Amino acid sequence: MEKTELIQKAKLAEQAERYDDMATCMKAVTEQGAELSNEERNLLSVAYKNVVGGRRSAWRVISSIEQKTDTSDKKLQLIKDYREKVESELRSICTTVLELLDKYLIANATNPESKVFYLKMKGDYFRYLAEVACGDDRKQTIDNSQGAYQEAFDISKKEMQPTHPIRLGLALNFSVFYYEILNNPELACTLAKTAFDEAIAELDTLNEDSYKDSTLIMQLLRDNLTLWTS
Amino acid sequence: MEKTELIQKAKLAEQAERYDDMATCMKAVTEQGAELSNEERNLLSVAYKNVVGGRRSAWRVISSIEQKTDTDKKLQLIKDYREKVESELRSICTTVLELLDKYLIANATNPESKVFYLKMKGDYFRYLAEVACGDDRKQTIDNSQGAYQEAFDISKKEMQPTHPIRLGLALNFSVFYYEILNNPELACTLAKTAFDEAIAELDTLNEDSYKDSTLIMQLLRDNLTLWTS
Repeated sequence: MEKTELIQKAKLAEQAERYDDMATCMKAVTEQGAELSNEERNLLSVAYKNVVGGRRSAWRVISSIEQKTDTSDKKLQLIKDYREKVESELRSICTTVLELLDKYLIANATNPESKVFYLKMKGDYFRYLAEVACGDDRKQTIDNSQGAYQEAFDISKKEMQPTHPIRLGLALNFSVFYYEILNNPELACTLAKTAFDEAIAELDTLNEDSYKDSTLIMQLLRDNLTLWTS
Repeated sequence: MEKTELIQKAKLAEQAERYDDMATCMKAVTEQGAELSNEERNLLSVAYKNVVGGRRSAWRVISSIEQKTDTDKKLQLIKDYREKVESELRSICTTVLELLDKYLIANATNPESKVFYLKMKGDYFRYLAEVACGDDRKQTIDNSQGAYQEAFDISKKEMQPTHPIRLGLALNFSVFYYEILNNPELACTLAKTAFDEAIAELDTLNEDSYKDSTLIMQLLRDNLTLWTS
């Protein structure tokens, strides 16, 4: 299908909350080779965040039901196998997105604004794999996640205003990576707090068009600061 | 797998809110041929209710965008997406109706089981009626009404007015009259009569169905106020 209709179908599937179709539409747009605008980038990220989000919540539920009430019995082996099924779907979604980023998006990225956004997604979906991995490849997925975050973080400080929602969003997920994956809560708080204060100090760079997108992510940073401090 | 592991897995999928996995497990339990207990029967209902609900809500959004947003090819893509959701909607209802008329209703012995399963049959024929059209529509509407009427006659004779299965049937039967038959007066009397008959015998209500009967009677009141104003 033409790109224009694929975008029309993607926004249609987002209204109907059929996110699997929305991801398939944005995966089809990406694989055609044309660069993605800011709207199309957000459609792709929102589509796959919902797809992998349903698997992450299900994995959390099953893992908690596994450990709690984990008195060893034949009922436990079925819980483990059902967890592995969700892990397999979760790994398949993360593998698909990372192949899109490495083959099409990050490769054909033009402006540094697109490069920061795509490198943030790469750090996001390696982070999701790190939540579900063990042993050697967990150490590898963590380094893959941190490497993409760090390069995006260094480019955003050089090329983006601190109030830019992509730089703010990257700092939000980079701090979550420190708190949940690295188990370094103090560094996670400083990373989120530094971005929040630098954005507050440049609040005048926002305007009637950009105020809402930035201040909501700044509120998300503050919500994690309160949570990780309480 | 045996039924024991299927019920266990179906409750895991329910906790994980993976209702497609939950529906296949209860479908596997049903097609083993044995009569479902009250717990398993409600697991089957909750599973397919969520499976069909996602397509029913998605169908409503696509249909409204098609209505309020009418310009060419931009409109054809919308309807082609609507019929795709319609195909899934029809596939789900057909599976539920075949489970009913091959196993569930087949092994239905007591009135409570018949009223429960005949209500499901009317519900999923109604979900088809919301989407069907033409000569295929009149038969689905009749099949829906035919299932509701038999369950309505059995429940009125064999069930207490405060029983949640009898009250839930009257809730959906009245909804059938309002939204499918376009008859609000009969829909109101349907819901009002079942509500008043439940008020008149509140001392017959045991505390077990307190939670269900109180909610369903509130649901009857919500439709009554909405349909009168």
